[PDB]
Amino acid sequence: NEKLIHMERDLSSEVVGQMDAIKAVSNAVRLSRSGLANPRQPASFLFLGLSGSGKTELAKKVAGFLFNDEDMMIRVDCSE
Amino acid sequence: TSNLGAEFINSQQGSKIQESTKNLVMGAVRQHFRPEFLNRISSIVIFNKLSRKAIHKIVDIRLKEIEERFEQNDKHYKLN
Repeated sequence: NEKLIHMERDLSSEVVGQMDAIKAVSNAVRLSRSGLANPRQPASFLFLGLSGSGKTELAKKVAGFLFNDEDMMIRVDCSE
Repeated sequence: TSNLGAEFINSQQGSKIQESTKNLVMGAVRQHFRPEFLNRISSIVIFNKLSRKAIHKIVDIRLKEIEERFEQNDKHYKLN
């Protein structure tokens, strides 16, 4: 939780706005990190906003923090 | 290189390819290649219909080279 929290603060600072989004994610991730969420379930989120909004970057920053690497991001084109 | 874009480029709507057509090409390119692959390309370039005003000069270049490359000028044309 502390590693996450220190990184959440950086996340909130690095992402422009979207703090509400960050907090929603942070809460769920902490629940999961604690083992309180049922371990069978990976955390998952629906990022709802504008195209061009930085939603992808939020996720990349999460990767950048929780897994310490933005480039570990795996992506799916769901329109094609 | 690719003729992928021909699917839209061959609309021939002006020799200079317009935005719309180019976006359709872009779409199709992203369908064919991982978009991340494409994002490592410095730029995607779309070629124009070769204009007749260009061709009218190109053929002189070609004809000159065609003749010059035929071994020695023991034959060839005066090329008028």
